[PDB]
Amino acid sequence: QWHTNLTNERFTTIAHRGASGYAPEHTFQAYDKSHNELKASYIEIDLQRTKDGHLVAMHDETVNRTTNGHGKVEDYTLDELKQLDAGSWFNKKYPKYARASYKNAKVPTLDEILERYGPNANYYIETKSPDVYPGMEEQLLASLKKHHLLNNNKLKNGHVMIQSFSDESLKKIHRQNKHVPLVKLVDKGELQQFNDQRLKEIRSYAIGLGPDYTDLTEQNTHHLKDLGFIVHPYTVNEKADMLRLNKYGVDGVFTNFADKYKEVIKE
Ligand SMILES: [Zn+2]
Repeated sequence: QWHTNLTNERFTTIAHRGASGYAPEHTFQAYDKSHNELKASYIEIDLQRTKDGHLVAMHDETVNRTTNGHGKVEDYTLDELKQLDAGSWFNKKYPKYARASYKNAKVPTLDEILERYGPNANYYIETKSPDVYPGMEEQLLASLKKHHLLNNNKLKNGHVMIQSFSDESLKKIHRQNKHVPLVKLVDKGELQQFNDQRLKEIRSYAIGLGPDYTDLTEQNTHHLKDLGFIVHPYTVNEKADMLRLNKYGVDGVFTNFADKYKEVIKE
């Protein structure tokens, strides 16, 4: 009596920020690698937004960690943000995985990503609390429509998952479009803070739950599955954790190493 993935996979492989173990996160280089090379199921995208309102792929609110710039994304126009090197940081930080072609990798827009990988790819897209980037949900749904991904064929086939820590962001999307699959993201320590009534009211808009993997036991995974959730823990990079959680009966993981999870599905 347990819901499975919409993709027709028993275990789905969410490429966390693209192939971010091997390539600079949230770049074409990284998304190319996990989509085309490693054959991961999802392209996972974190949304920020520029000064002039463009949705972009970046994990932090600031450009500091992953570029040769400093400051918040919203303090850059798109033109200015496109001058930044979003790849050389990765060569410094992980020299065994370094590549000369990663130098001067660019921050991609959401529009560019959806264009590049097209309507047949699957996307796992993250929104914020509604007070950090007001309008971002409406912008996101509009960009999805433009790229033929809100077509309800595409939706029931798991081509779009929208994830957030924010209830209010997800509830907003559920009102504007009840067909888009929604994934509630859970903090470290937070899953245990939540009773059945809370899990029921989450369940009224989210099919998906995305806890920190270290909060998952066999007992609680089974409980969440009995409540009708698809469970996709984050971020699982080690093969021993991958196997352990798959045996709990999760439906997939967010991972920096998509090859490793797909090997565990096999082995
Ligand atoms: Zn994320």
